[PDB]
Amino acid sequence: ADFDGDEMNLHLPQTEEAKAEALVLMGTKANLVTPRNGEPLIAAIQDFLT
Amino acid sequence: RITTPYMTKYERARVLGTRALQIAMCAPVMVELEGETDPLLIAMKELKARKIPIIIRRYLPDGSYEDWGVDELIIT
Amino acid sequence: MEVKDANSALLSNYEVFQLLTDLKEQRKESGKNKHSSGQQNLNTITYETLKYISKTPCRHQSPEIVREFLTALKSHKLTKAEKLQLLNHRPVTAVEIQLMVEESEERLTEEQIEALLHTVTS
Amino acid sequence: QGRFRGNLSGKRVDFSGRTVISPDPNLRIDEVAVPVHVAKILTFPEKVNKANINFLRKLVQNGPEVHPGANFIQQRHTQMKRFLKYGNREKMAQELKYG
Amino acid sequence: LILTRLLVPPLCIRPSVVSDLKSGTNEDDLTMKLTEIIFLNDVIKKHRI
Amino acid sequence: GVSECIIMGIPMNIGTGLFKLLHKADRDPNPPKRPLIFD
Amino acid sequence: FVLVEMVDTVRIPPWQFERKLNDSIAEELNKKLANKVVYNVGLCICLFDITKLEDAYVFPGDGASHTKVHFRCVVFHPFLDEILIGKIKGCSPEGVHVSLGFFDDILIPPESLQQPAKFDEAEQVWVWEYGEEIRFRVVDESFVDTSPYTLVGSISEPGLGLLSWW
Amino acid sequence: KEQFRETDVAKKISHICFGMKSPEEMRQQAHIQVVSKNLYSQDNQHAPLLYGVLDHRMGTSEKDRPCETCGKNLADCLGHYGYIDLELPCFHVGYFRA
Amino acid sequence: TEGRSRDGGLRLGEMERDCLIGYGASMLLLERLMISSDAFEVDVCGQCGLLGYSGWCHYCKSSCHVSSLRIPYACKLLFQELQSMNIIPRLKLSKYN
Amino acid sequence: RCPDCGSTELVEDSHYSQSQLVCSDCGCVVTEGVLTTTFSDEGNLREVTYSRSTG
Amino acid sequence: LPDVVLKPPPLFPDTDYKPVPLKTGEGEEYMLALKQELRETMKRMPYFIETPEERQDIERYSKRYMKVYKEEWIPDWRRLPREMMP
RNA sequence: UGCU
Ligand SMILES: *[C@@]1(O)[C@@H](COP(=O)(O)OP(=O)(O)OP(=O)(O)O)O[C@@H](n2cnc3c(=O)[nH]c(N)nc32)[C@@H]1O
Ligand SMILES: [Mg+2]
Ligand SMILES: [Zn+2]
Ligand SMILES: [Zn+2]
Ligand SMILES: [Zn+2]
Repeated sequence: ADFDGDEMNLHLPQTEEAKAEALVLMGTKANLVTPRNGEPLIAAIQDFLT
Repeated sequence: RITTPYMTKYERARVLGTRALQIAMCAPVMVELEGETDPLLIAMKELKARKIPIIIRRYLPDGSYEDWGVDELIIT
Repeated sequence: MEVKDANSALLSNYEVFQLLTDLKEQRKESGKNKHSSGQQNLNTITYETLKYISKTPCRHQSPEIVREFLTALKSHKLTKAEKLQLLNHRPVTAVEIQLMVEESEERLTEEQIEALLHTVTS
Repeated sequence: QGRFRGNLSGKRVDFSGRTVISPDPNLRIDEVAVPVHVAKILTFPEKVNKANINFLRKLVQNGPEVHPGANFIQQRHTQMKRFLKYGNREKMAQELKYG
Repeated sequence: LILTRLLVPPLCIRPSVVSDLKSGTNEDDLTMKLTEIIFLNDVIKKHRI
Repeated sequence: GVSECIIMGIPMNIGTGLFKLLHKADRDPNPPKRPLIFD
Repeated sequence: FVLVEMVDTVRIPPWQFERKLNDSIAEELNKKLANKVVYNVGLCICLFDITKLEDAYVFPGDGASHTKVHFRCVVFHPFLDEILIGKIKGCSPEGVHVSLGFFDDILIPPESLQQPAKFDEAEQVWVWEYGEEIRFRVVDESFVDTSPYTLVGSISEPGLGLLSWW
Repeated sequence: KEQFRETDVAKKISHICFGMKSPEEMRQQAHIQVVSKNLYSQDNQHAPLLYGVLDHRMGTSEKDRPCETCGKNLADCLGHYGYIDLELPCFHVGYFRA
Repeated sequence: TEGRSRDGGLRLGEMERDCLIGYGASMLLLERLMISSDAFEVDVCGQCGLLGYSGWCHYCKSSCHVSSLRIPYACKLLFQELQSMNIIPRLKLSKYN
Repeated sequence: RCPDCGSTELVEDSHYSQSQLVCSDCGCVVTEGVLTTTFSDEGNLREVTYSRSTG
Repeated sequence: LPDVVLKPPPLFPDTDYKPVPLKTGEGEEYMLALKQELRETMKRMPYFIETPEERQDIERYSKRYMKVYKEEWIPDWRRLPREMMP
């Protein structure tokens, strides 16, 4: 994303099992790296590196 | 006894979801929650305390099965 | 919900009486309000079957007496249905074995009836 | 837009929204901000238990108007939903049974 | 493999919208195709007779 | 297959659905059987 | 009375985990098979015992505990020749309405075999003189659901003499 | 007194067996025969004709007019098929190569 | 529906399904694509494998082998369209155990 | 009438793009959800007049 | 143009042609009688194997009286392969 | 037709 008018979708699960699976498997803290090569994608960005 | 002793993230998620669903359906609590109104938080506390009464039944592709307890497995 | 065998093994009225008494005592010891309210037909059927068995002479029976009666009848080459009916009825008169009991022809012999009466009364 | 591709593999669902994004560094990486307007519309079905009974009672007492609250209640015996905007919310909260 | 009977589906597959604003309704193509098939069958029967 | 699982609306065999879970309930396998007196 | 083997998949809700599994299974089986007639089996009275009870699964759906339990239950099913003792719970012109003691009002004895003085004039008259005995003859069962009872049986009363009561 | 019948079973589909139906099986599956080519009646209500296309005995497509086969609304009606006989057989374009 | 003016919901397209499959959240994918979108309960006859109504199979004129089953409404529509196309899907049900 | 209280105060109130006929006394939801068409569905339904459909 | 039909055609449409009556004669009568005799006598033939009854209720003294007895033909095991011996 |  680039914060220039992007419309993003937000979904709310309707089941406790689905909620737990989303929190565990799709957790942000657990998906800090990509499976392609293991490089971290969630890191510093512009206005933070500088 | 031949599979990995570590408990995978998929097993963690499934056990937590099942326990949260059971608790939301008025299941007994074995950790004495302290003002936790979230069934998922209660399930996570029970997992950390190693008191979830669930046994994973791992099936091999050929057809064999093996039982592994939550307290017996290793968590991260 | 399929059944494997509807005629697995026949049982006398004493076993049913004992099972009903055990169920009744367990119910009165561990009664649950919601479980009872969900299905009240269980209580009615158990109570009425117990009352019927109490009306019958099935009382004053024990497994030792049942085994003794079975061993006594084993020497009379009588069939399982006949001995089951005799144990369930406890006939005190001779006519109940002469006419009411089936397969009377060639089986009475007019001498074994006294032994049958003595065994069923003892 | 066929049955296999437009109705089976990819299909539309409810309890979801679409909104523009804006930056906010004051929130954690695992946290996301949701507006009150979308929050009041997107609801979650929570089962009444021995743990969150008081929280659900307070939410029902608040009602659909105040942000912390609920919109509908489905009884355990009958599946007839009840709208909190009408009726005595205090009575509905006082008559919350488990399940 | 050779068909002698056609299975007309239920109305759930053939949605019909009653457009009260005009003297007509919105019907799917399957309904029109089945109507044409029935008309052709009737015409064939008439020609045979 | 995953595609037909999704189409039919059943949990796919891959992911968390590869294994099954059991309940650690207080029980007693093969409970004592009531002896038969007549047989 | 006879034992019947059955295999049932009993579902126990999560709020019954504090109870013993075997006791809960027995209670559920009793509640499910109380005063119900199984086709080609007979009317089940109650549960006798439980023989085999395998592992307890939990499905990803309802989330309850489903157990496949093998058990034996008592059912009332005569062997086409059993002798019973019932009570006359009414009488009809075509045949008397006898019923076993508080058990079931389904016994319909046909009056076509007694001595040739058989008739019912609707005044509850049993039979003209020269605890009622019954001899089962055949069984019969039928279905109930046939659109978007089931046990009557045949009863016989031959010339038993009945020195106690005519 | 009461017969034992199971209320609901946790049935899970095992596999789908594809196949074909003979004209007799099609007739058995169908409920009515559609022979009228018209859709609605001559009256100003424009009600659907009987034994014709858009008949309510083969399901429902309106929230006001329920199904005639089963007394349920649109949300609960699953729909019913119908059979239309052809004077002369025709090749099935799907099975023409077969 | 599709558009927001007609009160339309978001679409979990093929890419979203692929992402969910890669994550392995089977229960989440099920709840999204079956429970919360097109959940429905149909009646299937265990004898002929056809779809019934109100617990009744008009094909066999019986109701003993008919049982309820959860199925997406889109899948039911696909089955009906295939049956119309003479491609009859015969569903052989079995216990979940 | 309301299935719970029997009242006839049934009002059609749409709650956040959700048509719902609900009782005004106890709030019991009588009916909810309406089946519309969608635009591509609307486009693919062809306009046929009564002059042809009626007969 | 063809007219529209309100009701479907009859399930059994009438026909103005009727089947020709059967041939009469002593030969046809004798053939009919012989076919009936064959139908009556072939069911009791040992080759007519019936469904083996199972699930007996109980055993009784009248079992020997009600026991069905019928002679059984002995197949030629020389001509028949060995895979059919009991 | 517009949007990233
Ligand atoms: C635009 O000039 C034309 C071109 O549209 P097409 O892409 O040729 O329409 P289509 O081929 O039929 O696309 P599809 O198969 O996906 O439906 O048409 C007008 N126009 C097309 N599409 C839109 C649209 O989505 N929104 C608006 N406002 N106009 C559209 C344009 O004039
Ligand atoms: Mg951008
Ligand atoms: Zn219908
Ligand atoms: Zn069928
Ligand atoms: Zn009301």
